[PDB]
This record gives sequence, C-alpha cells and structure tokens, in this order.
Amino acid sequence: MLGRTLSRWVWISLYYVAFYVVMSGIFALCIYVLMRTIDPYTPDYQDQLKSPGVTLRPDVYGEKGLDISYNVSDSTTWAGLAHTLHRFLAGYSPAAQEGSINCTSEKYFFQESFLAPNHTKFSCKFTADMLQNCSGRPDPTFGFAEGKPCFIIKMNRIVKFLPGNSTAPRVDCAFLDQPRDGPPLQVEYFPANGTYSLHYFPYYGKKAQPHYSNPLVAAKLLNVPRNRDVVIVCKILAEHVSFDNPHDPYEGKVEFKLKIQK
Amino acid sequence: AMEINDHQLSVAELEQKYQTSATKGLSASLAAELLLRDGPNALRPPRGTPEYVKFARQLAGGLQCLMWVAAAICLIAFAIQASEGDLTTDDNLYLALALIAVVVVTGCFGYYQEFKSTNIIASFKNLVPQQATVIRDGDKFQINADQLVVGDLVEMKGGDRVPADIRILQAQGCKVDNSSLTGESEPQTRSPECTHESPLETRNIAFFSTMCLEGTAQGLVVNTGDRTIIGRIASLASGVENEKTPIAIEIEHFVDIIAGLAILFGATFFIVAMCIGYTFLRAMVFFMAIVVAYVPEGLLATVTVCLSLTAKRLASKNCVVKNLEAVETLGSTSVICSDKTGTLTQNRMTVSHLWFDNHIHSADTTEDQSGQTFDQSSETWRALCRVLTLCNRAAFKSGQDAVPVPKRIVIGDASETALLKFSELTLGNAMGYRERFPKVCEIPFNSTNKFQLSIHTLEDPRDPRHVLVMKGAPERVLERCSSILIKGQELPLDEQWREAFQTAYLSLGGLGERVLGFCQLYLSEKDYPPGYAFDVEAMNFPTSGLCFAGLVSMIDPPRATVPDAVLKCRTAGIRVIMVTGDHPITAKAIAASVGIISEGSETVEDIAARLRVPVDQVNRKDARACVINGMQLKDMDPSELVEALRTHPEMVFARTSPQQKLVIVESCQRLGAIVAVTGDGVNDSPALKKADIGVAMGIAGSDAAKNAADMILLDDNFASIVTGVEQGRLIFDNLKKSIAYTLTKNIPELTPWLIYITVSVPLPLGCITILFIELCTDIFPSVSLAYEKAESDIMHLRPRNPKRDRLVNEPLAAYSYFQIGAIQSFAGFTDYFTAMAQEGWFPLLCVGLRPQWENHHLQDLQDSYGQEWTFGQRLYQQYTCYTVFFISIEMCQIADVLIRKTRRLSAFQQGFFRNRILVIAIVFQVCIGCFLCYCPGMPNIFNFMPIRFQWWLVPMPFSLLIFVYDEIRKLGVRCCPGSWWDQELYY
Ligand SMILES: CCCCCCCC/C=C\CCCCCCCC(=O)OC[C@H](COP(=O)(O)OCC[N+](C)(C)C)OC(=O)CCCCCCC/C=C/CCCCCCCC
Ligand SMILES: CCCCCCCC/C=C\CCCCCCCC(=O)OC[C@H](COP(=O)(O)OCC[N+](C)(C)C)OC(=O)CCCCCCC/C=C\CCCCCCCC
Ligand SMILES: CCCCCCCCCCCCOCCOCCOCCOCCOCCOCCOCCOCCO
Ligand SMILES: CC(C)CCC[C@@H](C)[C@H]1CC[C@H]2[C@@H]3CC=C4C[C@@H](O)CC[C@]4(C)[C@H]3CC[C@]12C
Ligand SMILES: *[C@@H]1O[C@H](CO)[C@@H](O)[C@H](O)[C@H]1NC(C)=O
Ligand SMILES: *[C@@H]1O[C@H](CO)[C@@H](O)[C@H](O)[C@H]1NC(C)=O
Ligand SMILES: *[C@@H]1O[C@H](CO)[C@@H](O)[C@H](O)[C@H]1NC(C)=O
Ligand SMILES: *[C@@H]1O[C@H](CO)[C@@H](O)[C@H](O)[C@H]1NC(C)=O
Ligand SMILES: [K+]
Ligand SMILES: [K+]
Ligand SMILES: [K+]
Ligand SMILES: [K+]
Ligand SMILES: [K+]
Ligand SMILES: [K+]
Ligand SMILES: [Mg+2]
Repeated sequence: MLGRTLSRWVWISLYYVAFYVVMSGIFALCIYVLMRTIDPYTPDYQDQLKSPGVTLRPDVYGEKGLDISYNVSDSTTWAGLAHTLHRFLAGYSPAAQEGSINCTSEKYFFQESFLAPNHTKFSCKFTADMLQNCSGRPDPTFGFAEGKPCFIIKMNRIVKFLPGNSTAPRVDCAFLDQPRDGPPLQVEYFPANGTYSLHYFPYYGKKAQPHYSNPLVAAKLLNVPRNRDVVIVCKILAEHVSFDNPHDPYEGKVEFKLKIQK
Repeated sequence: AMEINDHQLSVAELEQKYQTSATKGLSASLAAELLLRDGPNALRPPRGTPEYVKFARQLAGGLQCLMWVAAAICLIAFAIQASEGDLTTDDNLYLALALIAVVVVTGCFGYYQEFKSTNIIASFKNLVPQQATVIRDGDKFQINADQLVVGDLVEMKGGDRVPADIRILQAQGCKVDNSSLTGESEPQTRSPECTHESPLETRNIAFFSTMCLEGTAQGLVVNTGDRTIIGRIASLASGVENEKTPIAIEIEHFVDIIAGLAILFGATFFIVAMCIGYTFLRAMVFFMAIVVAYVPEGLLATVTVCLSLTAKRLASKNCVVKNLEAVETLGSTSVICSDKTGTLTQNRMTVSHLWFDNHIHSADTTEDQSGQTFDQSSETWRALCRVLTLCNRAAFKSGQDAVPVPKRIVIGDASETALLKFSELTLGNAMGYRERFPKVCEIPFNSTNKFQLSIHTLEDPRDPRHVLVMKGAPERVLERCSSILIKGQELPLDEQWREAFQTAYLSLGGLGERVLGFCQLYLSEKDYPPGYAFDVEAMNFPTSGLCFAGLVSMIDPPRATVPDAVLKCRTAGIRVIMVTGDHPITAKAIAASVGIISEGSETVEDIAARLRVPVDQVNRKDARACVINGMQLKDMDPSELVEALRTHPEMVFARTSPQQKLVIVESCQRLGAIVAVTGDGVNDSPALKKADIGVAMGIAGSDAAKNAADMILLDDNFASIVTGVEQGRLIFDNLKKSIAYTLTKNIPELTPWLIYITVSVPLPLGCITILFIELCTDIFPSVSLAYEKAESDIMHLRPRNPKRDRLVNEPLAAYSYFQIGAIQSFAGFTDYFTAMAQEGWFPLLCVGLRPQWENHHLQDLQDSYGQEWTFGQRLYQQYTCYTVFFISIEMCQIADVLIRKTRRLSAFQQGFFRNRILVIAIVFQVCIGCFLCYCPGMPNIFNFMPIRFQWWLVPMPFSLLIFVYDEIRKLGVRCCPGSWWDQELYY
C-alpha cells in the first residue's frame, strides 16, 4: 500500500479524473460559446492593428534588420535575390489572378453583398506587369544586374482598414542619413508615383476575398553608390498610416541596409 | 569523572593529592607550572559561528538553490545570446537579477528573525571575580583570580565572590549564596566539616563565582576554569546542539516537498522538450521558466511577515521574543517544565499561616493582596500582632510610601523582613506603631539564647507597666511559657495545650513552611517601676513562664496569576512538571497550591500513610502524584525515569542540579514532547537552552537565564504563557491558510508553460509577470490571513501531534494544486483564447503557431481573418495575453483568499467580512492590478496591457465556482464527520 490502500487508491483516482473531465468539459463549452460570439468575416477588435506594417521583397536579414548586399560583377551574388523576387511575383501572374477582377474605379471598392462565386465578395486583380520595368520583363534580373535594383514594398492588409481617400497612398524612399557629400536618393516607382490604387480597399478578410492579393509598388533605386554601405527608408504616405512608432520599426515604414559591390 | 571528592579527604590526603600545604600554600614555582599545565582559571568562551557565515546558509536551502540555478541559466542565456549580438533578450539579465534579489532578500528575512544574537558566556564571565587572596610560600597576597590553580591556598572574606571551587579547611562564621547552583539565595553555612555525600550539599566546599555573604574562610582550590561547577553549567548552556524549532522543522518539510516537485516538473519536461525536437539550450531555458513558475518566490517572506505580526501582538502583552520562530512554539508545546522559585513563586519569604486560638489561619500571600484574608476580630490576635510587630528590628528604607509593601526594600533578614511587611499590611504603619511603644531593653537573636527579646514602655499614658515580647523557634519558645492566650482568656499550659501546639507546629512544618513562636509577658510596676534599670547582662528580668501567643509560618508563595495560568495550560492538554532546586517538602506544597498537584492526588508515600501500610506494597499505579529528589534521580536508570514519567501524570522533581533539569527536559523530548521551560536563575540556563522554547522572567531573571531563553516575560506575568499557547496555536492554523493560498496559484503559473512547450501556442504568461504576482499583488492578501480568528475553541484542544499534524500535508497540497489550482488554470486559458479570438487568432490557429509568432524575420503573419501582423504587433498581443492570464489568476485569488478564511466553517456562518485587514488586502490587490494595467507606459516597461472590461469578467464564473465548490466541500465535512468526504477531502 503505497501511501494508502489500493481500494482507496482507486476511488481517489476516479474522483480526480471526474473532476478533470467536468472541468475539461466546462472549458470545451466555453471555447464553443466563444466560437459562436465570433464573426467569421470581421474581427471583433483590432487593438494591435491601428496602423499597418510594411515589408519588402527580396527580404534578406543580417543582424538586427534587413541587410542586402551583392556584387554587380558576380551575377551569382544576386541570383537568389532575383529568384525570390521572381518566385514572389508568381502569385501575381495573370493566371494566379483569375479569381479576382478588373477594377477601374480608382475609388474604395465597397461590397456589402456577396455576388462573387461561392458566396464571397470580389477582389481586384493586381498582375506583375503593373510593376513594369520591375516586373521581371524585359529585365529578368529586376534591375540588379545594372546596379539599379527594384525592391517591392507591400502593405499589411487589415479588415475594413481605409488608408485615406483624398488620394492613393504612396511610397517614398529616401536615404536614412542623407550624405553631406551626396545627393538625395533618386528613385522611380512602378506604378507611377508609387501608389496603391484605392480599389484594393477595404480588405474584407480571407473568407470574404479568398483570391485577394495585396497591391504592390516597386522602388527602382537609380542613385545608390557602388562599394558603399547605405540605408534606405521607405515610408507610406497616407492619411491613416503612421510610421513613428519606436517600438515597431515596420509600422508604416520599412528600412534596409544596402551595399552594391562592384 | 571530574566530580569533586575532596570534601571526603583528610588534610593529609589533600596535601598529598595536590603537593601543597594546608597552611603555607603551594610553592611559587609549582603554581606557575600548574598554571601552564591547566591554563588560566577562567571560563573558555566557545565562539559561535561568525555572523557573516550564518548569513550564508540563509542563501542555501531548497528554494534558494533552485533560484540560484534559475538565475544561472538566465545569466548564461543572457551570455550566449549576447555573444551573438541579440539585444532583445535583456529580459534574461533582468530576470537573473530579480531572482538574485529574491534570493538575497529572502536570505535577509531568515537572518533578521534573530533579534539578539548575544553570547551566553558574556553573562557567566560577569559572575566571576577578578581578584583573589592566595597564600604561596607562606606569603598571603592578592593575585588575579585567573592565576589560581588546583592546590592553591585561598582566603575568602564576606562580600567578595569565591575565586574557584574550594575545599574549605578553616572557616569563621562563613555563609555563601548558592543560587547559581540551587536557584535559592538562602545563605548556606560553610565549615570544614563533611556534612554530606554530595559535594553540592557538603558544608566544606565553596563554589567559584558564588558570593560570600559573611565571615572568613580558607580552603584548597579543588577545581578551576571550565571544571568548576559554574564552568560546567556554562558548558552545558553554550555547548548544546542547536536543534530546529518546531516551525523550522515544518517549514523545511514543505520546502523539501516543493523543491522536489519543482525538480520533477522541470526535468520531465526538459526531457519532453528535447523529445519533441527543441534544442538543448532551449530546453535548459524551459527548465528555468518551469522552476520560476512552480516555485513560490515570495512564500518564505510571507511566512516571516506572519510570524512578525504575531511577535508584535505578543510584545504588546509584555511578552518579548528573541527570534520569530519562538513566536510559535508554545502553540505546539505538550510539556512545560517550570522552575519554582521566582518563576512560579515570588522569591520572597512571606507570612503564610498562623496558629492562635487553637486554630490555623491562612494569610493572604499574593503580591497584590488580591487574596483571601484571615479573621482579625480576635483579642488573642491583637496580642500576637503586637508581639510580632514590636519584637522586630527590620525597617523600611526612607520614602518608599508610593511602593507596594511587598516590593519595598527592608534592612533586615528574610524572616524579619517578612514579619514587617505582614505588619505594615495588617496595621496602618508598623514603624509608627512601634515608635508608640518605646523600647527600653533588648536581646537580638543569638545562638546561645536561641530567641530574641525586648521590653517596652506602653503607649497608654495611664498604664505604666512594661511588656516583654519574645520570638524564636517554637519548641524553644514553648519551653519558656507557662500560660497561653485562648479566646479572650489566659490559660495555664497543660499537656493538652502543649500537645495541641506540637500538632499545629508539625502541621505547618509539613506544609514546607518555616515556623516561629511568639510570646509575651506584662511586667508589673510593683516589681518593675516606671524607671526600672533593665540590664541585659544582669538579666534582672525573668525570661521564663511567659504567655504563649501564637505560631507564625512563612513560605515563598506563588505569584498571584500563576495558579490559574497552570490550570489553563493543563486544560489545553499540556502537562506541567515542577523542576526545582529547592527542598522537596516545600516543592510539594507549592506544587499543590499552584495546581501542578490536583486536590486528591496522592504520592505513593501519601497512600502508604493513609492505609498505614509500608511503601513497598503501595500500588505504584494508584498514585497520581510523585516527588523525586536529586539524589533519587541520580540513582535511577533512564528506563526508570521514563517509567515514572508515564506512571504519575503529576510530577515534582525537587533538589535537582542544573544538569538534572536538562536531563529531565531531554527525557520528555526523547518521548516525543515539544517542551517549554520557564525559569529565572543561572541554574536554569542549561534546561532553558535545551527546551524547544525557553521562557525567562524579565524582572526576577538573571542574565544567564534571559540570555539562554528564547522568550522574555517583561512584567513577570506567568499568565503570558497562556497567551503564547493561544497565539502559537492561532499562527499555525493561520499559516496553513496563508500557505495554501500562496501555493495554489503556482499551478496556473506553471501550466501556461507546459502548454507553450508541448502545444507551441504563443506564450500565455511571461516570467516577469509571474514575479509581479508572486512578489507583489498576492503578498498582502496571504499575510492578512494572519488575522484570521480561531474557527474552533482552540484553548480546549489537545496540543498537536507533531508527527501527524503538519503545516502542509498531502491533502492541503493536492487540493490546492490539483483542484483549485486547476480551476484557476482553466479560467486563465479561457480568457487567453477569448482575448486571442477577439483579436483575430482562433484557437485552432494558435496550435503550432509559436515559431512563426516568435520570428523577427516575419513581419506579415496572417491571422485567422487573413490580416497581416508584424512581430511588434504580435509581441504586444502576446503581452495582452500575459495580462489577460494575470487577471484570470488575480480574480480567482479573491475567491481563493475567501475560501482560505475557514478550513471547516462555512463562509455564511462566520461571515465574509469579519476579518477587516483581509478586505483591505483584497482592495489593494485590485488597485496595484489596475495600476499595472492602465498606468501609461506599463506595456513597454513591465509588459502589462490595458485589457478590455470583458476580459475581467471572463474568469469570474470560475472564481464564483471556486467559492461555491469549497463552500460545499466544507459543508460536506461538517455534515459528515466520519465519512470518506472528510477523510480524503479535508485539508
Ligand atoms: C492533468 C490533466 C489535464 C487535462 C487538461 C485537458 C485540456 C484539454 C481540454 C479540452 C481540449 C480542447 C477542447 C476544445 C473544444 C472546442 C469546442 C468547439 O467546438 O469550438 C470550435 C473550434 C473550431 O472553431 P471554428 O473553426 O468552428 O471557428 C469558426 C468561427 N465560426 C464558428 C463563427 C464560423 O474547435 C476548436 O477550437 C478545436 C481546437 C481546440 C484548441 C486547442 C487548445 C489547446 C489548449 C489547451 C490548454 C488547456 C489548459 C488546461 C489546464 C489544466 C490545468 C491542470
Ligand atoms: C521521463 C520523461 C517522459 C517524457 C515523455 C515523452 C513522451 C512524449 C514524447 C514524444 C511524443 C511524440 C513526439 C513526436 C515525434 C517528434 C516530433 C518532432 O520531431 O517535432 C519537432 C518540432 C520541430 O519540428 P517542426 O516541424 O515544428 O520544425 C519547424 C522548423 N522551423 C522552426 C524552422 C519552421 O518541435 C517543435 O519545435 C514544436 C513541436 C511541433 C511538432 C508536434 C509535436 C507535438 C506532439 C506531441 C507532444 C506532446 C508530448 C507531451 C508529453 C507530456 C508528458 C507529461
Ligand atoms: C464569492 C467571490 C467570488 C467572485 C469574485 C469576484 C471578483 C470581483 C472583482 C471586481 C473587479 C473590478 O474590475 C474593474 C476593471 O476595470 C476595467 C476597465 O475597463 C475599461 C475598458 O476599456 C477597454 C480598454 O481599451 C483600451 C483603450 O482604451 C481607450 C480608452 O481610454 C481612455 C483612457 O483610459 C486609458 C487606459 O484605458
Ligand atoms: C486527468 C488525467 C489526465 C490525469 C490523471 C493522473 C492521476 C494518476 C493523477 C492525477 C492527480 C493525482 C493525485 C493528486 C492528489 C493526490 C492526493 C495526495 O494525498 C496523494 C497523491 C494523489 C492521490 C495523486 C495521485 C496521482 C493522480 C491521481
Ligand atoms: C467555390 O467557388 C470557387 C470559385 O472560385 C471554386 O473555385 C471552388 O471550386 C468552389 N468550391 C466549393 C466547395 O464549392
Ligand atoms: C524602363 O523601360 C523603358 C523601355 O526600355 C526605358 O525607356 C526606361 O528608361 C526604363 N526605365 C529605367 C529606370 O530603366
Ligand atoms: C472621401 O470619402 C468620404 C467618405 O466619408 C466621401 O464622403 C467623400 O466624398 C470622399 N471624397 C473624395 C474627394 O474622395
Ligand atoms: C566582385 O567580383 C569581381 C570578380 O568576380 C571581384 O574581382 C571583385 O573584387 C568583387 N567585388 C568585391 C567588392 O569584392
Ligand atoms: K511562482
Ligand atoms: K531584606
Ligand atoms: K507610659
Ligand atoms: K536570580
Ligand atoms: K531553547
Ligand atoms: K534546543
Ligand atoms: Mg529561581
């Protein structure tokens, strides 16, 4: 008898598992009730999503941040960059975009009923060719070979978030530290003016827009000096987008180290 | 065997034993060799362990060591992940530091429990003379006492302290104070005569440090240093193994339960961790987190705060503790061994009885005159009171009229001092009365006359006669009387009166009291004119055929509050044993008066006398009481001492040596008793050290007794023992409520890590937040259970069985951990998922989500809705998880502390709000909570988020469930005492 008799060893066990079943049962029911208060289309609260994050492809990380470095002379130092850039643009082929439709409105695309197939809302196409020179055609190297590389700037999507309708939200890239000897960062954006069209908003969530695709803007850096370390900051200029958070450097902004070796 | 035998040797043998001279002393040289052979004649001070090294082992021990290991890992992690430039994990620095602070702050809590830390031998060296007069080479001179050696020839005079243990060869009217040996300051005669077997009672040994009260003597130094009787008493005081108090035992018990369970939980999951694919360094960190979760970092601290609030309460009743452990022990005590003189008694000789008018009257002997008085309407009494008043030479010192007559300081012997205070208390003013009857002649008490006498003018102007008044030993006073005062008349002393006298006299003697006879005689003017010349050496006056007035007897009486205090303890299941250096007859009388011996109890010698049958045949079992003296005790085996302790529940040990007290204490301890000792004298310090708690009288106490004791009664009020028993029983019952409350929340601190590891959902509860709960939000409410009143009538309960009734036993733990702690854990997870799902993360998506969640290269993770999230945003939502789990536990700790108010009573019977400090603690809990949540800045400093009102409500159905569940459990056990429900689900 290992601390009590073996008949009492059993009636204790039964109680504890019964207790544990009831409690488990009670908990399971709480989660079920919870999943009925929950709307499958719109989150109850978006406390941590007041402003959208920003990200950039190709995303290569060094220590404590985004760090990108290649050699124009050795095409194999940028092979992977172009490759993940190409591989990323795959979901933006015209074929991958068959689920979403043309948007010409250049205004917010409000859908309150589900007219798209299988009881969904429509989403707007965005095809790789909208990035033009930085689409992989006719330059499959995305501007890396010529030392004027394209970086793709994507905005995190948030259900029902409206960025501001006085104009389209734009991207702007400049040097973090503008070199005293240097000129400003000279950049050409695709589409023109680095804008995301208004139609792509609001996002209605993965269940309402399963084929939704984030619009993109490519930043073709024309200025950047060879064999030097620089830092580029790309900010989203929109009425409802902020980029001042010191505890989230990816809020409304994205920064990266760059060095183009020769 | 260093026992003195030199009292039984002749001078021839003593000179040969010590190579000395009984008149010329040792040679100068040999005393210098002997000095180098034996060392100084001084008490060797054993230094206890250094103050700093006692603080060190306060940093070891079960929980302290786990904390050490945990901070070790946090430092290493903070090392490995800064040797590769990762700055985010400075938490693992702060984590290590905070833990190290907890280790150190806890270590202080165990060290500042010891208030005094004064040496015991400091007081013993203080009882030792600095100088002596020695004779060496027939030159008498004064030497340092530490230069004395066995063989030295020493001179003692009255007023100086005796410079070693000494075999007396010559003495002129020499008397000593042996209170440090016997506890009694009655002066003992020293002669060169061998008057006893034991060197402790023979007249021709005098002891180092004892005061020579009067006379002169010479003698041979027979022991020095630690070999003296006082050195051996001091050795026994300091060199006692420092055993753990009953509560220290109990605390280390539950620490060893927890440190084991922590190690189980940590190590089995470290294996699970590695088994499920984590790296070694990551499992090593889980082990640290699990230990931080499961171990109760603030528990030891709450315990010493609870003791402190008992110490404070005790202190307010003039009962002072020297270490907070001692604040419990009387609660667990089952045997009290008590000194008599100055402990149970006042150490003040007092008028106790009177024989007059052929009846024995009882005087009120209490120090506050709160007792029952005697009949004073008699005219025989008025006469006897005039005799004992005029025939006294003592006097009160000037201007003490604001002092109570018992406390006042009298110039005289103990006897006369007793009669004078008795006078002042029955009359208005004894010294003034005395002045109204001027003394015209006197014989002070003398060894030849064997009595004291004086003759007096009378106050009344009209009456010119002189009154002779005389006191002395009763038989010797009686043999000089021819008449006696009985009921208003004066009667010739026939054989029936002389026999009546002898009976009263031996009766008062049988009460352990000292007796004096008192007689008078009115001298006629016709033979003695108003100016008659009363010459002492002429003896013109008669001195025979006087009128006997009465007997007066005296005793060292109980303190007033002591007889009821002793009944209280017995009523509480505590055995009470008298252990005294005094003589047995007196000891038995006081034992009976105080209730150590109940009315009706008989010794085997008592029964033997009633049946007029010899003692050999009395059935030992049939005697409830027993009186054993020091000699009998020295004769017994230990199998015999335990057989006597078991046989007679009312036990008196008289005429015991200090070692004999300690031997009796430890005899009870070996039997399973938690033993307290109450005393006051140097002779009690060894027993005081050896007791599980030693209590000393603050006023009557000697320094050795106070410094050996663990508790001091500043007002000398023995009834404070009764308080101590109660508060001790309260603290223990309340500590287990507090501890139960503190432990139960360790489980929902733990289970989030178990799910985090084995399910890889995002981390529900961080280490920093845990510390805030363990060290801050929950600390006041656990402490407020100190103020919980008794559920039952505790002072009528038996003392607890220290083997079966522990502070924390398996029922308390399992219930707290694996039933209530589990309810809390379920609450927590319920809020966690509610807060996650309401923020975009459905439960099924959290499973396996940890890696992408905690990935700094992933700034666009998609939630259940497809929304994209940065690490930052995810991190804050992780904090929102911490915070929602934190309030799930706090809310449940409200229910918890309410169900810990009572272990058996319902909350509806004794009410929810009687304990007022608890509610203040509950309110302060919620405030510091709201502060942590809603003070701006908190998210970036302590990872606390201002949660939505809904996530405070989510766990309240669980708390209400905790109250209802325990409320019914406690109902079940009141309604079913013998049932399974009690035997298993009562804690
Ligand atoms: C000592 C022994 C202890 C034993 C402890 C046992 C703990 C486990 C207990 C129960 C297991 C989980 C119960 C889950 C119940 C689910 C009920 C349910 O039907 O809900 C539905 C969800 C799916 O939602 P949906 O796709 O329909 O939503 C779509 C939204 N709409 C509906 C609006 C369209 O089903 C689901 O989530 C399924 C996934 C459930 C999530 C897994 C959570 C894992 C966390 C466990 C922590 C437990 C801590 C226990 C502490 C014990 C202390 C000792
Ligand atoms: C005396 C002590 C007794 C010890 C008890 C041992 C009994 C249980 C032991 C094994 C049970 C089954 C083990 C399954 C076989 C190995 C599975 C495995 O090799 O998976 C390793 C995974 C990592 O692989 P990944 O694909 O996630 O890598 C992602 C790579 N990246 C991060 C770059 C994206 O580890 C992770 O980090 C996250 C885990 C994800 C994989 C699911 C496995 C969870 C299933 C069961 C665990 C429950 C055990 C609890 C036992 C409780 C006892 C009280
Ligand atoms: C038998 C006993 C068992 C039962 C036990 C019951 C326990 C009862 C305990 C009662 C506790 C009461 O708790 C009060 C909690 O107050 C929460 C306040 O909620 C505020 C909701 O607001 C949501 C916060 O949203 C974040 C953004 O806030 C925007 C507005 O901010 C205005 C300025 O405030 C700054 C901080 O929010
Ligand atoms: C719920 C399921 C998954 C777990 C069941 C495991 C069993 C074996 C565990 C869970 C709770 C455990 C009990 C918890 C409480 C007690 C009471 C204590 O005085 C002795 C140990 C004992 C009796 C434990 C024995 C083992 C135990 C019964
Ligand atoms: C739902 O509709 C979509 C339309 O894009 C179709 O591709 C898919 O096969 C349908 N699935 C079901 C289960 O009806
Ligand atoms: C984009 O492509 C067109 C066509 O070759 C060319 O004229 C233009 O200069 C290109 N822009 C850049 C920045 O290369
Ligand atoms: C912008 O949006 C608001 C919606 O509140 C709409 O009423 C307004 O007409 C819009 N204005 C422009 C210039 O797009
Ligand atoms: C780039 O590559 C060429 C040859 O492939 C090499 O000579 C040169 O040093 C490289 N650039 C740097 C900065 O190393
Ligand atoms: K803890
Ligand atoms: K005196
Ligand atoms: K007179
Ligand atoms: K004393
Ligand atoms: K002691
Ligand atoms: K002891
Ligand atoms: Mg005494």
